[PDB]
Amino acid sequence: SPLGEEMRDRARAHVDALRTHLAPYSDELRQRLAARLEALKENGGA
Repeated sequence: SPLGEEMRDRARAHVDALRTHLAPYSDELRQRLAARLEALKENGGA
């Protein structure tokens, strides 16, 4: 994938199809990701 932006367009509307599945998934995993993200930055015992 050095530069191929032809195929992306093929599957551009299919990405719409894809969201419809994971409609109810957005707000379930993120606070779980907000624990390791803690290690990276700060906030949590200096």
